[PDB]
Parts: sequence; structure tokens; C-alpha cells
Amino acid sequence: AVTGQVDVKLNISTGCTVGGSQTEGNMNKFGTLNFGKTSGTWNNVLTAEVASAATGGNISVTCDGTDPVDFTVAIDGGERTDRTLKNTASADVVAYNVYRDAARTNLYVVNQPQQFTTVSGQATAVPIFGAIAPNTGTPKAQGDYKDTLLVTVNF
Amino acid sequence: AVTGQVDVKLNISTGCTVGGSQTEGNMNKFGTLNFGKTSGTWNNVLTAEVASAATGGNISVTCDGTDPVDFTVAIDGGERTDRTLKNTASADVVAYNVYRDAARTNLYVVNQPQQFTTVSGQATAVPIFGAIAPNTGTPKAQGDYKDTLLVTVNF
Amino acid sequence: GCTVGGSQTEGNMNKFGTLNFGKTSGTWNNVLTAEVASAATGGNISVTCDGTDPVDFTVAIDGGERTDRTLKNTASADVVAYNVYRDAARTNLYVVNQPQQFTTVSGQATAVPIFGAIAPNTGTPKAQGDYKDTLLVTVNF
Amino acid sequence: AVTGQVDVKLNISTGCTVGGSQTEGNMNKFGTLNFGKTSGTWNNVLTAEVASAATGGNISVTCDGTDPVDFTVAIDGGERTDRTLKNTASADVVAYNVYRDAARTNLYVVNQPQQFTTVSGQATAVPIFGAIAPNTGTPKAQGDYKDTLLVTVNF
Amino acid sequence: AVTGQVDVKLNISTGCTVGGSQTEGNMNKFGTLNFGKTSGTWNNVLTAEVASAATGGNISVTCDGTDPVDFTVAIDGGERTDRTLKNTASADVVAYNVYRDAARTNLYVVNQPQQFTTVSGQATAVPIFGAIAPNTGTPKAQGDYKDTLLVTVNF
Amino acid sequence: AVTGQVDVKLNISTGCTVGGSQTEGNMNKFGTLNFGKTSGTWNNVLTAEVASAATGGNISVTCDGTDPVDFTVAIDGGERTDRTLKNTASADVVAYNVYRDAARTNLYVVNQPQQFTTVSGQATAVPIFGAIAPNTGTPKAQGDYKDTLLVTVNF
Amino acid sequence: AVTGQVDVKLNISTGCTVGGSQTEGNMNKFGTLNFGKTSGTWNNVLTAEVASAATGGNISVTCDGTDPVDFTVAIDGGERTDRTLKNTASADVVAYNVYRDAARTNLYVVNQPQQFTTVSGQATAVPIFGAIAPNTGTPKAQGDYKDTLLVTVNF
Amino acid sequence: AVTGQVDVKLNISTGCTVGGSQTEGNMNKFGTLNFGKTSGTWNNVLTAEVASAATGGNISVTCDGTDPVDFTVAIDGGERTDRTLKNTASADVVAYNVYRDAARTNLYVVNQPQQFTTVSGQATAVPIFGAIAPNTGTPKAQGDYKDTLLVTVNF
Amino acid sequence: AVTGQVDVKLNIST
Repeated sequence: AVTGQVDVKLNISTGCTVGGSQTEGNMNKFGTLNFGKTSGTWNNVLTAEVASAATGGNISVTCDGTDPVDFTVAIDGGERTDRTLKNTASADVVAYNVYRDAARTNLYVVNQPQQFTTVSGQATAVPIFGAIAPNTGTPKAQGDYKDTLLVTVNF
Repeated sequence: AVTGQVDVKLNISTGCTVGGSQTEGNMNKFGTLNFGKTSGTWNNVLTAEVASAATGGNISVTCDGTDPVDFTVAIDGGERTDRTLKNTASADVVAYNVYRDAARTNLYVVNQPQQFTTVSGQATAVPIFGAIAPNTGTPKAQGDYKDTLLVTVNF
Repeated sequence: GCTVGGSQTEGNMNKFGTLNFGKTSGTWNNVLTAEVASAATGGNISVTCDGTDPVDFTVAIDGGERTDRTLKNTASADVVAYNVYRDAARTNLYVVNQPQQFTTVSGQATAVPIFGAIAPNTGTPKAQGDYKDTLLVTVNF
Repeated sequence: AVTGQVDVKLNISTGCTVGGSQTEGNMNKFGTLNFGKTSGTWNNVLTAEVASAATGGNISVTCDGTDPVDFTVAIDGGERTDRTLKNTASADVVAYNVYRDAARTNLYVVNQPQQFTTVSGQATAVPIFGAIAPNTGTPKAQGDYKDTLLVTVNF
Repeated sequence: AVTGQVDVKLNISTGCTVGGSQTEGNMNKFGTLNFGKTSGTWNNVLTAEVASAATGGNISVTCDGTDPVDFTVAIDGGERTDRTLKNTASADVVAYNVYRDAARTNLYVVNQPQQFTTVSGQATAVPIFGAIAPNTGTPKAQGDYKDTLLVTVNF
Repeated sequence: AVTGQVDVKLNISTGCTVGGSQTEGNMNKFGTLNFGKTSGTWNNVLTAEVASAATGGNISVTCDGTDPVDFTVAIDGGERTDRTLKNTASADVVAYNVYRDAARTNLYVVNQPQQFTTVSGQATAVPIFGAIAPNTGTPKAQGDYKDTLLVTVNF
Repeated sequence: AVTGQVDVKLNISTGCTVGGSQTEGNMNKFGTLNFGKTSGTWNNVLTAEVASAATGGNISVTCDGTDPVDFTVAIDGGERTDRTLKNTASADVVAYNVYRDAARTNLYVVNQPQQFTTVSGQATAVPIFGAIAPNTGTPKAQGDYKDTLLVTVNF
Repeated sequence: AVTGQVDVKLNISTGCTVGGSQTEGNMNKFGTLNFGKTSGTWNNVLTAEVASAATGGNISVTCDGTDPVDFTVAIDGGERTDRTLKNTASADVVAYNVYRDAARTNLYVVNQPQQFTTVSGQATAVPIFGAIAPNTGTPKAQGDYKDTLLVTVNF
Repeated sequence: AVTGQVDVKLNIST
């Protein structure tokens, strides 16, 4: 019998809120990274942007205050922690990655706070640009591949 | 004068130990559930994970032996027994809950042994995922809200 | 007078409960901690008073069989030092032979939290077996 | 701490692929819209066609299957979202537009899926015809003007 | 979803301009190759010169600078890519060709940069001499035959 | 890159044709204006008539129809645009002119449509009467002098 | 639009010249065939010789060189092509003919090169002997009858 | 190629006609100057008068009108232009002359208009009196000597 | 202008 304590805390004062999300039960549904349909072996880098579940556009984070707040954005490694989509039925995997800039260069490194700025009376967009490498080796099995990345807007 | 007996017992043989805790005086400090800063009325479900007081990551329970032991995890209802954080100065309360899975579905029911597995030469993590409902009604007073959940790793 | 609930009469001595720390290895790094379980119901000892005005009753726990709060192995002579506290944070200690004060109102039963706590033994591994002690809790007025 | 979910998806079954592109790092380089050299004030509409980065000719999109698939083509508004080329050093801008037909009539409207057809065993070309209005007012500063239009072949 | 990049460029420094054109909407109308009226079967080679839409004479290309610039001229294959005029109503076709010299010898080969010279303070003419072979076989249907050759003055 | 359009047209309905010509490659060879042999300094006006390349006589233009059509005849200024024959080897020039009537009065003015009539079931002749002024000044160098006048029968 | 070519030529080397002519504007006036005055009905063959416009005597053709050159002489059929003089006002005609020898035997056949010889340092005369048949039938109307024969000295 | 003009003229109004002639083909045969037979060396001047070919007498010129017209008579120098009769076979010549008066005094000078008068309703005779000098030197060869003098009645 | 011919003859023999 090892009984222990867990201090719970919350500082209600002046915070920042994330728009574009829908409450899926008790977990914020931020959006979808829909690469679309594809064949077994694709030569072109499959690339799609996150579509917020609430509006359809990009996640719009706004802060509540007058001075420009600096908030951070961190995305995790997905269900299996290595950014791989898994086929619903078979065990095939599809490696992918999420970048921050339009040219697929600034990668959202696993469990890292990619910095962001936000001014009063304005909503800043969180570009989560997906990208998949060209698979010109083995044709992955037919079906639907999925993953649930947890995006962590933290301060 | 009602004098009575209390039998004390301890079976020293082959037990299981919880890592990630720090001994706060004579009580094991397991960690912190830090939701962060927030405004009076938040529309998004505030959500944070427990951070072990010893390492900063998740509580890592390991057992001492060779066969996989099945240990249980039970969390209580907090200081007031209804999972509410209380403002340090005023009497305002903030209802919350702790879940076990990443999607806020498998709730750690009050005083219930949520089952867990553990194999030899490995440490299993105890995910205590916090979650707070969207308060879009009354703005709670400014300040710091706290609670001390007692996590009970028992066999 | 005032009466103590949650006890079972073991012969001619009131069995109040059990302080079960559970199973453990020779050397434990975490403070072993468990709460008293009343022998009658399984929960906490529920003391209720018989009357209309709120009575102030006291609770005193002794030092165990050997008077130094040590559990003894049933076979060998190894000992395991422990202590019983009153509050959930292991701070307010039930000092040996001391009347820790308590309140009780009419039409209500007050619980007597006897929170056990054992220090982290990271030195010598105590021998295998069962360690026991019989603390005598003294509800007096 | 606002943690949220982003569902990632990919339907590997029977897709369409775009030829004529080169993988620039992790972003598909489709081509170049080279208007050529020009003076400060040009009276003639400057006009050039996209040159695929892989072959030099037009982007050749082919689909993978037997039934004629209807795929769409969408081009965005450029780096600044208003189809303006910017001088590498100064802040001068050069407004332009991309059309689909040879007579500069069917405009690729910003973020719009201009429809397209494709049959089996054939590659369809994606004509991205550039066009710049006659500037007979102010002479833009000397140097190189650039823009990066993101072409979005989607299904 | 195959998203890709198209680099747009323009070098504003010292260019060459084409005179004799009129801006038809957003496409430069260079001129007309009017062979005139004819009967079903003509024995003489029908021959006419381009008439600039702006002045009525020959396209006058002038360069903007002091050193003699060498610019090129390229004409494409017409609407159907085989230099055939099509009847507005029926599907009859009339094969033709455009030459550069007055004796119908130096042909403007399809998609080829026929070289040209230009000196400062002077406008050079672009002779686009049309020529049609003698049709002494089948009488083409009555009506108007048309084609739109795209002339490409490039550097 | 200045890309432009050139509308090509042909009205196949009821036209007029020119006889007496031979197709030299893709250019209609109408005839020859042979002044003959001459000495360095000639006192008499050298004068000869055009000899059609097909028959040897005068160019016979006939129209295809029943109503009398009014067609025009235009002759240009020769290779150098000033009606001068050039010696094949040296740079000496011999000024000349082409008239329409037998008395060398009605001159075929440069780039001008000298009017003509034509009735059904008849061929009208196009008299191109050459004439050279008496050179009694400087003796032009020995050799052959040539020029290629482009006759333009247009409607 | 039937555009065609007319090759112009002149061989300046060693030619032959015709004397006795005057340049009437741009046409060589060779002479006059003056039959004189006559009545409505003449019984005698009216006969006169050509009188050169320059001297009054016979046309004197001389060649420029040392070897005897053989040059030809050709006379056409007059204004109406049937050797008829026309009254200036009325439509009456007077048929005539031009002979080469003094006895009216060797006729200058229409468009025919009647041969001639010429030696160095000498001028040969071109006898154009006119002759009119005796009209003893109908009296032609009063007035002046004219014609313009084109004499063609060619080599 | 020296092409030239010869104006032909005839004034049909009120003329004069010559009688006594016969049309030899297309040339008026006026008469014969028959000296008769003679020996190699004649001492007497051989003398004979012209005998008209039509009647046998003298040429009778009559004018057509009412006022007395003054017409002229001109005789040329014969075939060789020096008034010599030539033997048909050999090259011997016989010099002669034609006079106008009966006493061999008024000579018809070569190419000269010897004047004559003529009144209405009367025919005037043209005396062409021949005369040959006494040859008392060399005897000319046997045979027939001939000449054809062209008499020119002109106005 | 009425131009005409006059044949001239002489028979030198006896």
C-alpha cells in the first residue's frame, strides 16, 4: 500500500484560449490532417494542411488581454510515438511529419514548444502542415491509415 | 473509557515499488497536475498531465520480482471529496476529474482500483490525465486554485 | 456517555481495526502508508456520542506491544519502526499516551482517522515473514 | 495548458499522381513561371507559361486506374496572398495572375478547385498561364522580383 | 492532396518591347494574317502578310537600351498544333504555314526561336509571311476559316 | 517573354484567281520583265513588257463567278523598296519603273491598288509595262542587273 | 490575296541603240506615218514612208561594237490590234499595213521579228513603208484618222 | 529591247488623185520610160517619154474639188539612188535623168517637189521626159537595162 | 501622198 499525493493547480487570472476546436466528449478536437486518397506506391510527397474541426480552416489561437503574449505550441509523436499512421485492420504503417512553415522546413519536433506570438484583438493561426515522404519501394496494403496527434498549446 | 485494539501488519516478502515520488516529510509526494494559467471564463477544456515530483515526467511504477505482477491504482476525491479545486483565499471551487487514457474516457473513479500490469526489468508509467470542463457561465474569482489528490497504489 | 462504533468484541476486548500496510520487499524506498480499517464495517472507526449537546471526546493511542511502535516478526526478532498520525498529510502525530482532542455533534458519527506511516528503509533488508503489532486505541472522556 | 487532438488520415486504395515535379527537400517543386527580363515601365502585357522543374515542359498529371477520374486544380495567392511578386531587396511589388486557358480568360481564382479530366493510359497537362498587366505609370526598382505560388492538386 | 510550389520570377532591369500590338483583355493582340476571299479549289498559292492590330502595318519590335540586343521570335502551331485553319461551323481544315522571308523559304518552324537583331533608336519589323498550298483536289466547304497563332517574342 | 496572338483567316466562298503564274516552291512566280542587253550608256528609254512564267504572254487574271468582279492590282518597290535593279556582283544600281498603260503614263505607284475589271467567262490581262530612263551620264559596270518585284493581286 | 513575283532583268554589257527617236515623256517617239490628205473615196493606193521624229528622215539604228550584229525589228497591230486608223470623233476605221521593202511586198507581219543586219561604224535605216488599199466603196467620214503603231526593236 | 511609237495619220477631207496608174499588187504602177533598142555605143542622146501603165499616154493627175489646187511632183533617184539603169545579168550601168519640160532643161531634181497646178473639171498631165547622154566611149554589154523610179505625187 | 513606180528600160543589143 503506497499512498501518495498529487498537487492539483490552476491559476485563474489572465489566460490564452485556442479557437477552431470542438469538444469531443472531454477532449478538445482540434482538427484533421487529411492527406486524401493515394495508391500503394506514390512518387510525389503527399501533403495536406490541418483543417480545424470547428470552422474548417486553420486553428485560430487568440489570447485574452492587452499586451502581446508569447505562447508556445507543441505536438507529440502520435499514438505510437514515432509519427506513423496505422492501417485500421492490418499492421502496416505510414511514416509522416508535421511542419510549421509552408515549405516543409521548420519541423514541429516531438514534444517541443515551437514559439508563437499573439497580439490583442487578433487571432493568430497555427499552421500544422503535414508531409509524407515518397514511398517508391513497397506498396502498403489497401484501407484507411489513421493517427491522432495530440497538439499541446501551452504557456 | 472505551479502550480497543488495532492490529498492525506488514508482510515483508516480495513487493512492488512506486518511482517518481519524493518524500515530503512522511508523505510520498507523487506529482503535480498543473493546468496552467487561465481566464475567468474558458471555452476550451483545460487539460494537463501529472508531472512526477522526482523526475518531472510520468510516475514510473516498477515491481520487484520476475513474474509479471498485477498492481492496482486508486485515486481519491481530493480534499473536499468531490474533485474541486479551491481558491486559496475565497470559497470559489473549480470542478475537475482525472482520467487514465489520453482521450479523457477511462475515468479514475473515486476510491476505485483501476487495474495495471507490470513486467520484470521494466517500469510502467501511471498516466493521470487531468481534465476540466469548459466554464462558460460564471467567471471564478482571480487567484490560485488548489487540491491535493491522494493517489493510492495498492496491491 | 459516548460510544465507539466500528469495533467488534474480540472475546472481552474491543477489536477496533487493522492497520494493513500490505506486502513489501526487504528494502523499500517509498514511505509505506495505509489507513486503519475498522473490524466491524471495513471503513474508518465511527465514534458517535449519545446526547444532544456537542461533546468533546479525546482519542489516545499507546506505543504498541513493546511500547516503541515497532512491528515484530512472528518468528525472528527483527523489528519495523512505524507511527500513527491523525491527519492525511502524516503531520499531526498521535503522540504516545496522549489525548488527541476530537469533536462530536448530535445525530452524527465522527470518524477517527488513524493514518499509519512507515519510514523508508534503504539500509538493511529485514527478514522475510509477517510483522505484527497490536496498538491499543483508548477513546476516553 | 490547452491540449487537443488532430486526427491524421490517408486512404491508400487508388489515387492520382502529378508528374513534372521534383522533390525540393520535403516540398514538391512543380515549376517556374518565368516572365523574363523587363524594363521599369512595360507597355505590353508580360506573359509566360509555367515550366515544370522535372522536364521543362508543362506539368503532366496522370491518374492511376482505368476509369476517367475527375481531379481538381487549385492555386493559392502567393507568399503575400494577393499575387504580387516582391523585389528581393526593396519593398516594391508587381501584381500578376495565373490563368488556365491560352487567351488569359479563365482565371485560376484564389483557393478555388478549377476542375480537370484525366483518362487511363494518358497524362493530362496543367496549363498555368501567367499574365502581368501593362505598367505604364511608375517604374519599379531594378532587381529580381519573386513569388512562390503553391499549386494544390486535390481530389 | 498533392500540394506543390511554382516559383514566379521577373527581372526588372533593361528589357525589350514589342510594338504594333493591342491589349485584347489580358492577352496581346499582335495582328491578323488575312488571306482574303477564295473559291473551293484555288490553283494559286494563297499568300498574305501579317497586319498589326495597332497600326495596320508590320509588327515593329523595338528594344529599350543602347547596345544592339539579339532577341528571338517563336510562333507556335495554332489552335490544333498543326497549323490548320478550321471552319467556324463544319470540321473542314485548311493547312497553312508562316515564313519569315519574302520568298516563302525561311519557315518559322513550330516552337523555334527564329533569331533577330535590333539596334538602339530604331524599331525592327517582324515579317510573318503567310502561305497556303494550292488545293486542287477537294473543294473545302463554304464559310470562314480561322486560327489563332500565338507569336512568342522571347529573350 | 512577350507572347501575343495573330488571328489567321480565310473566307472560302467565291474568289478570283490569277493565271500565267508558276509555283516557284511556295511563292507564285508571276513573270519576267526582261529589258534585254544594253551598253554602259543608253540614250533610248529601255522598255520591255512582263512575260508570264507559265505561258510567255501577259498575266491573265480570271475571276470565278457570274457577276463582273472589280479586283485590284498592286506592285511593291522591289528588293530595296526604290525600284532599282542591282548588279549581281558590284553595288551599282539601275533605277526603273513599271507602268500600266502602253504609253508609260499610268504608273503603278508603290504599294497602291491600281483598279481592274473582270467579267465572267473571260480572262483579263495585267499589263505590267517596264520602262527605264535614258542614262547618258555614267556608264554602269558590266554584268547582270536584277530585281524581284512582288505583284500583289488583292481583293 | 494572291501575291506573286516578277523577276526584273537587264544585261549591261554591249548593246544596240536606235537613232531617230525622241523621248515622248517615258516612251520613245520613233516617228510618223503621214499618208497626207485624201477624199472620201480614193482609187489610188495611198502610200507614205515613216518620218523619224528626231531628224525627219528614216529611223537610223546603229549598234555599239565591232562585229556586225544581227538585230530584229517587230511592229505590232496598232491601238486596236488590226492595223486600222480610227477617226478622232466618229467610229469609222481605215485599214492599213506597214511593209519593209519599197515595192509593198515584204510585210511587217504582226508581232514578228523581221531580221536586220548592222555593221560597225555605220547606221542602218529601218524602212517602215506604209500602204493603204484603194477604197472605192463607201466614203469614210470627214476628219482626222489616227493610230499609234508600237515598233519593237529587239535583240 | 527598245520599244517605240509611230504615229499613223490620214486626213480624209478633200484630196487630189493621180490617174493613169494601175495597182501592181499594193504599189501604184505609174508607167514606163521606154528608151527602146540601142547599140553598144550611141552618138545621139537617147530620149523617150513616160507611158502610163493604165492608158498608154501621159500620167493624168486630177484633183477633187472646185478651187485650183497646187500639188507637187517628186521623183527619186532609182533603185541605186544615182539614176542608173542596171543590166539584168551583168553589173554594167547606164546613167540617165528625167526632165519635166520638152527641151530636157527643167530637171526633176532628186527628192525635190517640182511644183504643179490643177483646176477643177480638168486633168493635168505629168510630163516625165527621159534623157540619156551620148555614150561614145565604152560599149555597154548586151542585154536589158532596167530601173524603177518611184514618182511621189505629194501635197 | 500618192507614191508610184515608173519602170525605166533600155535594150542595148543592135
